[PDB]
Amino acid sequence: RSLKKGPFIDLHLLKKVEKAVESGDKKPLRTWSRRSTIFPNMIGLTIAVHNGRQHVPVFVTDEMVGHKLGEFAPTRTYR
Amino acid sequence: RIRIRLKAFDHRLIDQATAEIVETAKRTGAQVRGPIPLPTRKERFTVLISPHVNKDARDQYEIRTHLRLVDIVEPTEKTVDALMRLDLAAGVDVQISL
Amino acid sequence: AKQSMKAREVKRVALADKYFAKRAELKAIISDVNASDEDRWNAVLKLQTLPRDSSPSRQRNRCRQTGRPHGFLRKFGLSRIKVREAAMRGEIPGLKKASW
Amino acid sequence: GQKVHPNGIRLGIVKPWNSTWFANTKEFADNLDSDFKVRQYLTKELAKASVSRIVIERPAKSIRVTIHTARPGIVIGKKGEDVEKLRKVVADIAGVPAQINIAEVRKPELDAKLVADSITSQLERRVMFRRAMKRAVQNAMRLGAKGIKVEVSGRLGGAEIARTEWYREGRVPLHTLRADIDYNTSEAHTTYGVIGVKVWIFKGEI
Amino acid sequence: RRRVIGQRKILPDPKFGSELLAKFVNILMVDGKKSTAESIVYSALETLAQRSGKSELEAFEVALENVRPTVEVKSRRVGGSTYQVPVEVRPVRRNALAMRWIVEAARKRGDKSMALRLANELSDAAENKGTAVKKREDVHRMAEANKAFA
RNA sequence: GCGAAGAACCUUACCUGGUCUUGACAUCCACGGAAGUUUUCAGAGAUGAGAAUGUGCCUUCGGGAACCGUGAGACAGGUGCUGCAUGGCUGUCGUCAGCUCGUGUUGUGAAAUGUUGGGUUAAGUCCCGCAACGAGCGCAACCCUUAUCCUUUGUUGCCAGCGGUCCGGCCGGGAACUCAAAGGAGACUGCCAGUGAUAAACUGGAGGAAGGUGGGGAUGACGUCAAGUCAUCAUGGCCCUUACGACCAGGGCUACACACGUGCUACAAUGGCGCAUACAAAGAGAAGCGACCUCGCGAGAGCAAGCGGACCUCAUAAAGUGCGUCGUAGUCCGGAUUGGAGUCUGCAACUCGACUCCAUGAAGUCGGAAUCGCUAGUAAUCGUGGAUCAGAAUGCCACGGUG
RNA sequence: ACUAUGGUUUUUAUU
Repeated sequence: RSLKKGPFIDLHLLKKVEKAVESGDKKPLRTWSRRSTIFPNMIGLTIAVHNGRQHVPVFVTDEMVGHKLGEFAPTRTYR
Repeated sequence: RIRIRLKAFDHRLIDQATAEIVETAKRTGAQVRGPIPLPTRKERFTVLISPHVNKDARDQYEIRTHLRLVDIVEPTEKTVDALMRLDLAAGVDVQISL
Repeated sequence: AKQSMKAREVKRVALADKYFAKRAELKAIISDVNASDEDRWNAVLKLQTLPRDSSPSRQRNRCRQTGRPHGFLRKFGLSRIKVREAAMRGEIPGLKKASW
Repeated sequence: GQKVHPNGIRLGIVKPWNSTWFANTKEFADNLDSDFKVRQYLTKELAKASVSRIVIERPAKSIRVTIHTARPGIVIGKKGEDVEKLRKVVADIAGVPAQINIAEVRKPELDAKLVADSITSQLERRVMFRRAMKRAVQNAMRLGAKGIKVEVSGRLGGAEIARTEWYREGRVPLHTLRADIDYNTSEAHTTYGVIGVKVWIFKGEI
Repeated sequence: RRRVIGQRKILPDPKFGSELLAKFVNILMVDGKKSTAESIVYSALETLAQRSGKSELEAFEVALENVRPTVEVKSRRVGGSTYQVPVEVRPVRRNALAMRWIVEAARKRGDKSMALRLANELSDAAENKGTAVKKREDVHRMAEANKAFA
């Protein structure tokens, strides 16, 4: 079973939160996929994920209870 | 000790091959007179009659696989050459072993 | 049989030599993520996911006259209907119907 | 009728076969890829040896072949007991050393393949063809046989009309199991139209 | 339209010598297993001892004579015409129908083992007070609708 | 459970955005580099940009070429649209007894005769009758296969008869009985008695292991209809080709407002549970099956004998036989929920993975209307193999026990 | 022991 239990990090996010102090202030970065889990280091960086035709803006806060990036991005256009 | 592998898909062709290697053994001195036939095997296969949308209806085809090993107690100056140069028969697989 | 799937089948043989040979001993030691819980070789862990198409996944042996995964006998490479053609020509060895 | 094939669906009984090849049971599926590699340069050499029938013979990791010809002087000259001039070609096109054999022919005009070649010569040339059909019927029925079908389809005009015709002689059982019907397929396109020639000969049962 | 039989060989009981006492087992059995039916026959005779059991040295051959199927209706024509008339069931069938009529009543008693249920229904059939008869009462009415036939 | 034996990516049609192109696939021309290996940064990747090392094949070094990287034309790619174009293969009746021919005969002719008519059959099968007659293809034959009695063999298979006996087919030793690979004999309506133009052709009885084509397979005439399919494949017309093409990463054929065949399991005590206990076929395996022995509640893991597959491996088949025990309690039987952790595999177990261990226990008393299978080793019924397979069935195909 | 429907147009002989 899973790794390592619970939500585990991805290099494609771990880099973008380390570059957040090198690239500074900017409009949201695209990451495409919705599979990754959130972690407490995602704070202060805005990102965007693919909805099936475009991208939608997402931000992480301490008010979260652990999630996948799809829990910020609905892909369906009825109900 | 050495063994000569004879494999065939028919119960009469393996005995024709046994008579062909005994006829050659009698013509290289002495080496084979009447070997053991071993246990047998079968494989059954099905084919389709219509190329599309009927696989319930089939027809059956069969092979009867035989194996003989001959087994030799002492090879000669003619066993290792003249019996190896033998072309035998078509439809049968011949190999030397060990 | 699709020329892009025939060309991929050749690329797979040449990449099984590259990403699926002499890497299994390393894969046995890098795949552990509980024994210390410490991260120190992430680039080598992401090397086990480098092969995407050349490993035993996707690879199927298929019918060798159509590329199709269906209705064939791997002991001859022929379909359940081209075996009738070849058996009617004596072109599959010893395979017969009656005449015994 | 008309799709029951004498050298197809009816070939698995009482008839001599034109190909036999031996291989490891675990690699027959791999050696299947070679069955065209042995033909691709040899098929266009058969008429250049006047061959009426070929028998492809292929021992494990080897090749032999036997060819049947009425005119071996076209490809070997005199006296016929040295086949070197053909063996050196067959071994080179196959990429492996070979030992080929040459066989004789009896009643060569009593053959569906010669009748088919004698009729195709008229239609690939867009000339008068019925003379060759009647000549083939009165050749075969007076050389042996008890009935014959010679059939033509396409470019039978009359300018740009297609049509199909045969005009049968004697009797020819095409649905009887063990009838031993001698047959050949012919199909061609002139780049201006499609043509086809179909031939069946009956000689005797079993 | 062609058969004509062919009655097929059957093995009579080894201890009582009877064909009818082997025929009972072929109807008492479940899922073709037959071996548990071979353990219920005669075991149901020791329980029947305390009750109205008929001829104990004939086991069930005389107690089956207290079960009375007699007539059959529906699925019939006479004179080429559709008719609701009853017919009398063949004597070789009447007892094989009586076998189903008793084991289908006995197994559906709400109490004890089959060896007791069957001994109750064979004692109660010998006074005509048995269970599971209302299921066939509308057929017995249809058999009494006509006495003049065609 | 059908095109399509196991659709997470892939597959793929559909759908979004990257990345690459006269094309990875077939051949030909201008120009360069050995393919390859080693490594850094950009990108999740297809790919993009740098930095080294090799100098093969071919080769008097000439430039060629497998292959790699840029150019250009003829042409390539496309499960793209369409089975009212053109092949190929095609559904079902059905092994059904039918479809036809030549020369005469007959009518104004299309058409008829024969092949209809009368008995008989599985039958256009055979007799009868005959201005129509004999023939062709289908049929029947032919071919495969089974119980019995023989026969070849004689093994690691079998043990009647005879010798010995760890008192055993075990060992002597034997080809009896099974048997393995195969070949024969038996059956002729012969015999009794009936049926019937006492014909043709059928039906009981006796004997026999089995009898009235002994049975059952395997044999596919004429064909039926604008027969099915641009989705196996071929391919015109028409379209896309800086792509609707191949390649990557996302997804869609389980989103749920409305919903259904086909098939299966319990409804008992002829059970539910813990033990005792009896009998298998079909097969299957070297980057294979994997043992011995320990560990893991278990799925599995450590590990690596033997066998190239009748003295090795998969693999103690379950229904059935008999004790103990609960009890007519919507059931101490039965099955939807429910909450997590283990084992195996894989870009990946978000999501509709499989295998494995629990607790809760709604529904269920053979089910309205309509309606299916089978004449006997048949119907019914409980288990076990084989194939697919990176990980994934009770389905597909087989086989045995009871009947 | 019981009943009426169907417009108009409408594809094989060959690549």
